[PDB]
Amino acid sequence: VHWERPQKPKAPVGHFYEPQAPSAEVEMTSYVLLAYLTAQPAPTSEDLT
Amino acid sequence: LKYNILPEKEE
Amino acid sequence: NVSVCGLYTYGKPVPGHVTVSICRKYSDASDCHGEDSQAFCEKFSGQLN
Amino acid sequence: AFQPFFVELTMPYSVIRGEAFTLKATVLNYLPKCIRVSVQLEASPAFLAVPVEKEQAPHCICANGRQTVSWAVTPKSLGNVNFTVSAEALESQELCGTEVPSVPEHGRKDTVIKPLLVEPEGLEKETTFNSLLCPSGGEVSEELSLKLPPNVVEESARASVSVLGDILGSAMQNTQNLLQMPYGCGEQNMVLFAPN
Amino acid sequence: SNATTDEHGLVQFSINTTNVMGTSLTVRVNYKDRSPCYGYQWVSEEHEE
Amino acid sequence: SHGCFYQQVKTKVFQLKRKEYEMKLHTEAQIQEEGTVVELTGRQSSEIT
Ligand SMILES: *[C@@H]1O[C@H](CO)[C@@H](O[C@@H]2O[C@H](CO)[C@@H](O)[C@H](O)[C@H]2NC(C)=O)[C@H](O)[C@H]1NC(C)=O
Ligand SMILES: *[C@@H]1O[C@H](CO)[C@@H](O)[C@H](O)[C@H]1NC(C)=O
Ligand SMILES: *[C@@H]1O[C@H](CO)[C@@H](O)[C@H](O)[C@H]1NC(C)=O
Ligand SMILES: *[C@@H]1O[C@H](CO)[C@@H](O)[C@H](O)[C@H]1NC(C)=O
Repeated sequence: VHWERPQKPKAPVGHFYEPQAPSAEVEMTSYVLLAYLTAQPAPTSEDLT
Repeated sequence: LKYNILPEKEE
Repeated sequence: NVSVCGLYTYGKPVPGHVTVSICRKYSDASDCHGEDSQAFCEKFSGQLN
Repeated sequence: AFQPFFVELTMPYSVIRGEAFTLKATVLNYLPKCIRVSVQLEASPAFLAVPVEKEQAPHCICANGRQTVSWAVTPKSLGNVNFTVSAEALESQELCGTEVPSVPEHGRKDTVIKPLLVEPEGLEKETTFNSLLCPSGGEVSEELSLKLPPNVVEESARASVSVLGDILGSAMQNTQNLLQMPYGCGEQNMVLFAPN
Repeated sequence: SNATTDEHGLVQFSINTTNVMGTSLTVRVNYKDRSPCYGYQWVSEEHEE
Repeated sequence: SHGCFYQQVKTKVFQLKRKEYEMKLHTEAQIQEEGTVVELTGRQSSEIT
């Protein structure tokens, strides 16, 4: 699984090179991960899957 | 797991 | 000069048909999203004896 | 290798049990004598084939002379099916050409046995499951129930499981990759510095 | 503000003016770039603004 | 004898692109019973814009 920006950026956009919008998908999926991995006692099972 | 379908869906 | 010959089982000759497509590449087209990079192609059909 | 008179077929690697297809069997002659051929194929109960051009007798084929026939066939069984084709010569049929000796070796009939593949009919589709188990100095268990037989066909159902740990699949290349010399502005300096 | 082209392509846009010294105005039918494949150095297309 | 000649042509052979420049059309009528030909140069500046 993963997540993106909102499936395409709504306003007129793009023309290549990620202009003012680096597409930030790997970073945010990884932040999601790091959230999923976080727990005081120890994380659970499901967050691990 | 894998398998085949569509013996129906006929109109 | 151009030629073609179809080797076969035991390299024997095979009767049949052929179409060569000799081709230049990379025409004036922009080759991007509405444009074929395919440049001038000449197609030569033959009945291989 | 070679053969003075042989038979070769043509068909794809794999097919589908439901729909049919044709099987194209050519015969080839390289001996100077020009002979009528009796070509056919023995079939199993595991499918159903029918000819297109069986009623007419072939006439002859000479040196470098190749005839061809076909068979419209639908598979029944699943997996690999051997297809058998027998071709031989005939004497005393001097109607196509001048003569017809038709006296080959003890294996005068080319009796070739060829397999093919067939996949199970219907739109093939899948299902995925995953699980992370970690007995931390102990024991853990799980149970996974696999049941989706709505409007399905027998024996297309397959599954499989795979055990691993997948941190190391890409831990080689990227890890040895990016270890670089710092330079540039503070921005670029961080860019090159932080990742390491 | 949006508008549309009529049978004569005409639009009579009105703008109230209680504002700063000098004003700039533009109109388009598409966006501020030659959207299909503008960056190649080997492209041939544009749209007026 | 009556009316005038027509022809609808296809521009695929022209490659209406970056590095193929403006369009000159030279039309040459050979009037019969004189062999007499005369030309008109036309639409040289068809703005392939
Ligand atoms: C028919 O196909 C089957 C395989 O689907 C063949 O059965 C055996 O195949 C193994 C190799 O997997 C060979 O080592 C055996 O020799 C095969 N059995 C026989 C009959 O010898 C089989 O050879 C094919 N031919 C027929 C008509 O049975
Ligand atoms: C090309 O073919 C012709 C005859 O078809 C031959 O004369 C010639 O030498 C061949 N090779 C060339 C021109 O390089
Ligand atoms: C432009 O504004 C009008 C409302 O005045 C609206 O109907 C229209 O949807 C807007 N443009 C687009 C592309 O929606
Ligand atoms: C023009 O727009 C301004 C916006 O504040 C408003 O004050 C003014 O009344 C408008 N004049 C008109 C609609 O005539």
